[PDB]
Amino acid sequence: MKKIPCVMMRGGTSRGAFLLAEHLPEDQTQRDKILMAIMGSGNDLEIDGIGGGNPLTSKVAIISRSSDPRADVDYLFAQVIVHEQRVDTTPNCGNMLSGVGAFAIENGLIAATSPVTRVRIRNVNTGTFIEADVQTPNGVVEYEGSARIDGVPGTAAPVALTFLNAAGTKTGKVFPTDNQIDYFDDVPVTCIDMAMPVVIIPAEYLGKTGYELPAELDADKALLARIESIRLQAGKAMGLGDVSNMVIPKPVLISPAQKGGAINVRYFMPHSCHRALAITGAIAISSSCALEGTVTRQIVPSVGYGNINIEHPSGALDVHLSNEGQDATTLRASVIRTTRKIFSGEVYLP
Amino acid sequence: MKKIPCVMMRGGTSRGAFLLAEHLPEDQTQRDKILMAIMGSGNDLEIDGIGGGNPLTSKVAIISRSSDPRADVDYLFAQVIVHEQRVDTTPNCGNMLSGVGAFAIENGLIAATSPVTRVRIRNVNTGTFIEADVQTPNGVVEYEGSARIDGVPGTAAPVALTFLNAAGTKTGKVFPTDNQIDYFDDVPVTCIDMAMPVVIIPAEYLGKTGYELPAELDADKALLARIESIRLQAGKAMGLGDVSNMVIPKPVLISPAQKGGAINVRYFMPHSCHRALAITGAIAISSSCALEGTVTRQIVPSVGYGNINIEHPSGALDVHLSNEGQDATTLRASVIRTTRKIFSGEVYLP
Repeated sequence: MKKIPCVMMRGGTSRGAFLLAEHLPEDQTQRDKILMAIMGSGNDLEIDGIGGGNPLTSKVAIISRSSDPRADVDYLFAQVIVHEQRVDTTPNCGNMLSGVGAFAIENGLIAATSPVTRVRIRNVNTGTFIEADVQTPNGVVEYEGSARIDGVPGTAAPVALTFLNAAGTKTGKVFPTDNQIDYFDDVPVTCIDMAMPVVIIPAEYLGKTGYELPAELDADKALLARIESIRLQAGKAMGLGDVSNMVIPKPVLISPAQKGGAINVRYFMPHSCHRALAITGAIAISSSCALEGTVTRQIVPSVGYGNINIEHPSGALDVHLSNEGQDATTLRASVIRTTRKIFSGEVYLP
Repeated sequence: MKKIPCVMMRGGTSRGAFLLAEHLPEDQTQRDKILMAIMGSGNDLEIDGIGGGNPLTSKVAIISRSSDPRADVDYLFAQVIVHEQRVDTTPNCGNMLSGVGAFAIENGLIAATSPVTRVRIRNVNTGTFIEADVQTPNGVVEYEGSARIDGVPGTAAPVALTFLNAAGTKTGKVFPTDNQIDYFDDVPVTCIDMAMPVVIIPAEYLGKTGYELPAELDADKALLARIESIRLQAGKAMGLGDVSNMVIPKPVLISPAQKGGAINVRYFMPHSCHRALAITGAIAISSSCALEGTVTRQIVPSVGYGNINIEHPSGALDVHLSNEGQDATTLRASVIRTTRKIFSGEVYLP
């Protein structure tokens, strides 16, 4: 293959290639080689591709009509490594998800309504179903707007992303250990599975304020050891086992908010500190703020339901919670993002 | 309670009250008493209520915002018995389902789009999820149209009903016996669980043409005995047991179509012959026409995917099938119905 139709979009705080699955081979090895060639994997600047030389700008979304009768379109995410020729398809990138709905409408994968078009998205990586609400005045995708998000200059049209089956994405229970609060190494933590299995740890119980820079937290090797002792222990307790080379659970250091939000967090990828915050992690953290009996209730003031602002090293993120039922299994989370179509045309492969 | 807001609607070939769950008590006994008083249960003509004295015109739909994050509205169906004061909430009435989406839009349970509004419906009776596509030009529900269905004079606006999780509604497998064809009493049958657990039996193997009137089939007590022998045997084989007092599986006698359709059926409920055909039964039968290896392939010509016309004692019903996957678990079925709002106001209780 020497050329392929391609669309570059900014999805939230990320950017990358949006492709139709029609235009890719079924063989996983050949498909991954094409993705590396599109983004320019293997060079620090990705000088020979369309990638920006940074993980945030070296992503791929593969879109198609859904194989599942409950969804409209299928969404497969791929992380194209920058420094080396590798492809990773493990996580669900919530920011690239912001572009899926608009891309599906512009490419005729679903009929548009007015003034908004609902798009049912199934993330192939995780099996998670997300509804996207796209601004479509007169049936035409609108990118201009007055919505604003951290990390992106200016304003764009808002896209609403509502997670439909976040409860027990990897376990099947909101609290896999059957306890709202557990104890590991004399540290009160909370094990919760909402869009992402995480173990919530108060930063102060590990001798940290929780406001340190991600680089400073990565340098404290004694802290990273104390975090791993809890992560390995929490994973086994959450119905998993020997998570030593799995990327779950995600340890999250929490502390009170400093800029008026509900909570401040430090998200670990497992082993390094996230420079911002994963959307799935934001779902899990905001959920613990609303559910009764979690360790979060001992750290930050009660929030109830509504807008829950999560602070992270590089800004803040609003998560809207809602629950029409009684159990935590019906807790519904939504996030506002923005997206923009940047480049539409043909990408050529070396 | 002496009065309650109420809306009478025709849903497909049925008619009854559409109520908001807000206006009913939580106690099941008091709620059922109110439903009987609305319909006039206990009189052959339902002379003291709004019911028509016939099961088709003595139904209730209780609508509310969904407790499930995957749906927009919840739909609870109730059958109000005519000749005695009883309420039955077992089945999922697909015809009354035709009115749920338009009722939810008119009562502000979901915002309207244009020219169509998608409504995600969860049937509380069965846990089945259905999408309704309502004609809403300029955001206003439209009941006028050119669509036509058997049993209802004139034409009205079409409403599309797409079943989202019909596979294994009671079992969890499309073929609970792990066989496309089973044998009971030397009769080749097919056990399938699609929107409804049914056992598909060729009419000719029981000495019947399959075109007899429902009354003639009910009079043949020797036939009803042979059908029960296969039903009790099929229920135990499909992972159930002693279905002697259960209403599932529903046995279906099949024979070739006579008026140009794909197949002719006699739907047993499970003892008496249905005068028409249940929508859920239509999903199951049409599915067996498309799935390879079923006993239906030995009775009627192949149909493939698309429009599958099912003939029944009082007309025919079109089922649209579709599958973007490989397995029978991703088989998607949709049906066109019509609905109309008849009476909006207040109902008074004796």
